[PDB]
Amino acid sequence: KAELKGQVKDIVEESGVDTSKLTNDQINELNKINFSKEAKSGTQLTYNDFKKIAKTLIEQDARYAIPFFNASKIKNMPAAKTLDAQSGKVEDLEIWDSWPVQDAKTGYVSNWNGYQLVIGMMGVPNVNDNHIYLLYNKYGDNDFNHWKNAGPIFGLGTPVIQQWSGSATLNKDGSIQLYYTKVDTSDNNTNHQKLASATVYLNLEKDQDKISIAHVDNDHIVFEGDGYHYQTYDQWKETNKGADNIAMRDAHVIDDDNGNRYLVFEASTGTENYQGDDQIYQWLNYGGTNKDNLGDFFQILSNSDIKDRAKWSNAAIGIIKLNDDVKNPSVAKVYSPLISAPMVSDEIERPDVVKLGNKYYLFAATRLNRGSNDDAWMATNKAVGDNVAMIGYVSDNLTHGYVPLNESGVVLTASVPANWRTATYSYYAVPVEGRDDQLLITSYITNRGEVAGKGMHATWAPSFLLQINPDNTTTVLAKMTNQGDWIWDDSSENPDMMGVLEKDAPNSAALPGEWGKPV
Ligand SMILES: OC[C@H]1O[C@@](CO)(OC[C@@]2(O[C@H]3O[C@H](CO)[C@@H](O)[C@H](O)[C@H]3O)O[C@H](CO)[C@@H](O)[C@@H]2O)[C@@H](O)[C@@H]1O
Ligand SMILES: [Ca+2]
Repeated sequence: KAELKGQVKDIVEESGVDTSKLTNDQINELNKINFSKEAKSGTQLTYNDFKKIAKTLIEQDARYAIPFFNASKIKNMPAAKTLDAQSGKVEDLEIWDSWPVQDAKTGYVSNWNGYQLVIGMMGVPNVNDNHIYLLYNKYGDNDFNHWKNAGPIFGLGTPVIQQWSGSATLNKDGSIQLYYTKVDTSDNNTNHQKLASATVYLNLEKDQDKISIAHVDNDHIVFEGDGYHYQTYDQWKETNKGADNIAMRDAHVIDDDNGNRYLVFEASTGTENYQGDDQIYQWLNYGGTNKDNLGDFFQILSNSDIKDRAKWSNAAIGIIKLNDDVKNPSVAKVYSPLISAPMVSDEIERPDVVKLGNKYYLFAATRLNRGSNDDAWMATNKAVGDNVAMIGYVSDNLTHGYVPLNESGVVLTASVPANWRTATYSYYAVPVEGRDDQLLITSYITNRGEVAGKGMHATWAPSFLLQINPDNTTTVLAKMTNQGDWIWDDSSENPDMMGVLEKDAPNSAALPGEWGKPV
């Protein structure tokens, strides 16, 4: 005959719940709730925020929905017909997560000898073939056909050592300082990820408008996690049943006004605020009204899969400061996470920080199906046929204090099914010279692995403008570019790339055979 003890008594009464209708089991569970107010791991994507993001996605609100693309205009990247790192032969690769070489303070796409430079993950569809390649075009050239491939940064290789996403900026001497994810799969095929850096020197043959990779120097591991702020591989190994995600990837370089250099990356929380059964009882993870939190608590407890996911979810967007050894960096300081999602999601990807005026904007991509709340993300699949989103936050300070945009953190939401040609992911905001209140959203279009059909390859999406509002909101704009345009200027807009959600329109968001096809 247990009795409610402490703050939870007040919670139950506030919620209009009849205390005598509670079982002993329910009372015992309620008595385990910890009402501590102390935030342990930065700004949180709470259970309520997640529910709101999913709900907003289902609403397909023009403010946040990814614009429809003209499906008939989407092509595989010509520069993706290229030597493959794992075969040494010319093959038709697909291309996904990509990033421009950009100025570290402003994020502006860098002009290197009249060229723009982009590094991206490419490989053969349905092969474990994860390596990074250098692509280049004349600076400001909007023609997707003009991009060329300088080849894989690290030359030929195998799945034992992979390269996943990062960022890149120029050194004073004209070399590229590349930040990337080195992945070692030698321990029972696990994706053992580490933040790495290398210096890339280029050869330019002016008359052939041809760039090649000349030297790759100083390749080394920068950060693997500290164990307190961020989970280490050894920590992950200790407890993994198969249900725990590994993350130490997607490093985004940014410099502050004083020239200090930071990497903002995807990880998981360490012992500062670790995953586990205890997370279900931390009231601060819920983030709704007390009454809604109470409903959520019982929902998690009553659903075995949700409960399991809640125990393992601890995605974080971390930050470290580097020392001043630009070409051979070491870690100078490890900070608490900027954002974390204990209890809520075990995957938040591709973080991107842009300084606009005197404020820092942090965006990240996520697939809501990696969230703990199955009921919420399953509903997004039912409504739209996909569950992708971009989330966003703003701070007056680079290393802490982030506030969610559009209340919940929602910024972009999926608008077409995941297996359509015009599905997108890996949103990456790029600042726009001469427009300090807008960002150009780049992404890849078509999901990997021929899910949209044989020959339909992941390729660079048409880019679109996002309006940033000083009142901590954002608005998708009806302004779109050619595929693979990283630089918004006065020749960038191409309204022909815009689509409509109509079966038989020439600019349909669906290719023939997709409208009404199973997801
Ligand atoms: O390719 C690595 C690169 O992709 C990112 C997201 O852009 O991680 C994505 C991720 O999932 C992709 O691949 C899985 C197949 O297992 C698929 O289910 C999903 O639809 C894809 O987005 O890639 C790794 C390995 O597959 C997963 O850990 C991760 O979920 C980015 O963070 C990373 O640099
Ligand atoms: Ca986890």
